Amino acid sequence: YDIQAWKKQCEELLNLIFQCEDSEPFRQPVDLLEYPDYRDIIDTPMDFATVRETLEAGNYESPMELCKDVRLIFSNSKAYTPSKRSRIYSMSLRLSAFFEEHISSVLSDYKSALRFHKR
Ligand SMILES: COc1cc(Br)ccc1CO
Repeated sequence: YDIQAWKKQCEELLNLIFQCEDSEPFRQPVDLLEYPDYRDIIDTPMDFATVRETLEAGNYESPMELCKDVRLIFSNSKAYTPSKRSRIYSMSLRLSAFFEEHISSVLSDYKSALRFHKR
């Protein structure tokens, strides 16, 4: 029932994500010189370095907020892809499956800890 445990669990999951080859297109903001129309489609850019920095700055109050930003990385890739068969989008789908598989217990434990705190 540790209300704070999610933070280190998210730091470790982000470390695993950065070790994965599939995260390379998502480690830093999308390069606007390479993709000049990016901001015509994507309203809110997001990347894993921004997520990690927000977490380390103490600017996430819960793992749900972190999860919303990571999911935004994936929805931006889906929205920007010209094809569902594109390389970068395909990498995003595998990374999303890995992220969802690992964030589930982090969210469950945090929500359970909060419920115990308010019992
Ligand atoms: C299952 O192995 C994966 C896959 C992805 Br994508 C991201 C990280 C890991 C962990 O090394």
